[PDB]
Amino acid sequence: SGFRKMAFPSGKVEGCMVQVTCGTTTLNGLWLDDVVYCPRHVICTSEDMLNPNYEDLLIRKSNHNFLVQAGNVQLRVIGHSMQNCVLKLKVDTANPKTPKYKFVRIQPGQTFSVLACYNGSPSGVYQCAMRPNFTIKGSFLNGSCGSVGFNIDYDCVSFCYMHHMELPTGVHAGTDLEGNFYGPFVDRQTAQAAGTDTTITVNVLAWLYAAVINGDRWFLNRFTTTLNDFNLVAMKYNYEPLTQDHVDILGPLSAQTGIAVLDMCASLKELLQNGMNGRTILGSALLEDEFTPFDVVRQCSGVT
Amino acid sequence: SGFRKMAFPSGKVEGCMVQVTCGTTTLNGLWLDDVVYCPRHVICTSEDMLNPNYEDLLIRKSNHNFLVQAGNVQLRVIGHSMQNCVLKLKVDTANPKTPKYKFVRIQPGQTFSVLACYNGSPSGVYQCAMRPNFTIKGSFLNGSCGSVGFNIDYDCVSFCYMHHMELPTGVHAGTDLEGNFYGPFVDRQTAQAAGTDTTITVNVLAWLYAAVINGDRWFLNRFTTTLNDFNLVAMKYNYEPLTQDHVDILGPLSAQTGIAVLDMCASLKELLQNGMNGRTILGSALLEDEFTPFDVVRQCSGVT
Ligand SMILES: N#Cc1ccccc1C[C@@H](N)C(=O)N[C@H](Cc1ccc(Cl)cc1Cl)C(=O)N[C@H](CC(=O)NCCc1ccccc1)Cc1ccc(F)cc1
Ligand SMILES: N#Cc1ccccc1C[C@@H](N)C(=O)N[C@H](Cc1ccc(Cl)cc1Cl)C(=O)N[C@H](CC(=O)NCCc1ccccc1)Cc1ccc(F)cc1
Ligand SMILES: [Cl-]
Ligand SMILES: [Cl-]
Repeated sequence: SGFRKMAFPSGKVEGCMVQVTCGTTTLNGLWLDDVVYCPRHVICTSEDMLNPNYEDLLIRKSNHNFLVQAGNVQLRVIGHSMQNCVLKLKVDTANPKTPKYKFVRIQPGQTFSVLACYNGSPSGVYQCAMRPNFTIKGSFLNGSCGSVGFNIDYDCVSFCYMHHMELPTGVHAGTDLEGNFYGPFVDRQTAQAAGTDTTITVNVLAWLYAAVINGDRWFLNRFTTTLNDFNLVAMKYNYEPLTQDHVDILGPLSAQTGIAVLDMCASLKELLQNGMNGRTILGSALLEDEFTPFDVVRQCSGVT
Repeated sequence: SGFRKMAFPSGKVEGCMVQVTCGTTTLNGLWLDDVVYCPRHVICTSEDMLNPNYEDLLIRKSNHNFLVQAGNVQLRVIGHSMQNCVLKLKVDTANPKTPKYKFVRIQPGQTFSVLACYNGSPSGVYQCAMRPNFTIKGSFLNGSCGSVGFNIDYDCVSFCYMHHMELPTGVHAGTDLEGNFYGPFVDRQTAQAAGTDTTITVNVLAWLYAAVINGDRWFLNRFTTTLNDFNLVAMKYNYEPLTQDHVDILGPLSAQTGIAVLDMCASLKELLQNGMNGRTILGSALLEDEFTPFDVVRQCSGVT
């Protein structure tokens, strides 16, 4: 029993982290087979960053303008290209530690593990969700750019996030591994604002089911509600509307606990209206929304 | 910026996890050089577990009674011994992935990363603290026994915990890697109760400093307090007494933020007396006590 913020084991990704240097700029890259993937703003000086023309800046670069280091071993760059906001550096050596992997672009509300890295060296791992406003509430310092987010499924690493920048509010923005930003953001050093965020309703409900699976029942009630009535309340408290697809995704948890989804929605409605009144759920004093239904199934026992 | 429950990268420990089988009993072992470390109750049947005499049970075993599997490769056991509550199995093959490592027995209040494993296969990593009552609030299912907890310092893995059992309350008990339990517990299947737990005061204070470093100041006040006056309040709210050694450990954080330790104690006193009144700190609605001063320094910027 018990319930924790749980990341995937990071070893398969640690073996892919390298350091990329262009001029005085250094950040992290991801070394898969004979290609290194990193944020394209590695080619920018501090002055370039305010308003870069990346096509202009890249045409002025050659292969020998890029330094790639794996451990204390330099990899020779033999080719380079730009794909959206990621720079690809072809190197002369295929990574012998390359895992089975895929590149995946995720939806808001999905979670992933982040391997925070500095100068090509992994320093820690944590769990994140993609917020509905396409930021993540990461933990990142200077030098973290190029750190990646991933899920693991039967020894296949699905990479879904590469870190590019911290916004004025301190949240974080980045791209899929093909260089497309999540959200409306662009890779230049200007003050960009995320849209107003919302709470991930299907995840809160998943986490309430985790609590029941762990024997925590104090918040349940005998009431139920309709989808339309619940969504009125979701709107009032800045929760994402609950869709029928999300009701269906919660099927297995509902069946393991015998609590219909719309029953749990009535408990959540009551929690939103009355607060917790000093009690906790799974050791938390607020409603947690960064566990997906998948996360709950993965971590909890298959029997309540 | 940002602040997350952050574990160490787990790769160096993943390469040491194996599966140990004795009879119908299977759990996880740790393979370092040519020795596999695992809970000694792997030699127990379900009936043996209620009241085992381990010396009696082990003398009835030979080397070929133990099956060790690393991946799909069986390791041949060539010797076995008991050290307190850990079984040591000598194998014919030294682990080529053995990291630089140490065995360390930690104090309550210290944190570590846990690599949760099933059948020798790593499934997730999370952060834990050793509670003052010598349990950990882990996330563990059947088959997790033999999972280890660790810290990493400059590529040296310090192993500090091996998982042995879940108590009736759902918290977890285990040993150092020399097989000595943390706390008063013993490895037999009886209902054992932990002592009443307390909040880790020095860690709460560390986490308040993390919040200030991240620009979160709403809880500060102009007051200060004495060590003796603070400890009166700590007693009232079931907090560990603050020692002068803990005041000293908080030195660097106090100096980076310009807030004297005893000043922060006055803020904590006010937080305990008045609650949060609906506000959050580092995204939490309760006072978090599973970040050490070291954890905060490691994760936060060196400049406020
Ligand atoms: N992670 C990360 C990271 C963090 C710090 C330094 C460096 C890095 C990595 C580094 N790589 C990077 O992200 N640097 C961007 C600048 C940048 C580079 C490159 C690109 Cl392409 C785009 C950008 Cl925006 C960066 O400094 N942002 C700051 C960070 C900041 O002051 N937070 C305060 C939050 C806060 C705290 C308390 C209270 C309220 C708020 C915010 C900002 C300011 C002006 C601006 F115009 C745009 C953004
Ligand atoms: N992790 C782990 C784990 C978890 C489940 C199954 C298996 C394992 C690993 C496995 N290895 C292991 O720990 N099994 C011990 C039994 C055991 C084996 C070997 C030794 Cl040496 C010692 C022990 Cl005690 C185990 O089943 N404990 C149960 C677990 C339980 O019912 N929690 C409910 C909490 C709860 C939930 C909701 C509300 C309130 C409370 C509690 C218990 C019951 C009777 C008793 F007498 C002693 C302990
Ligand atoms: Cl798709
Ligand atoms: Cl010591």
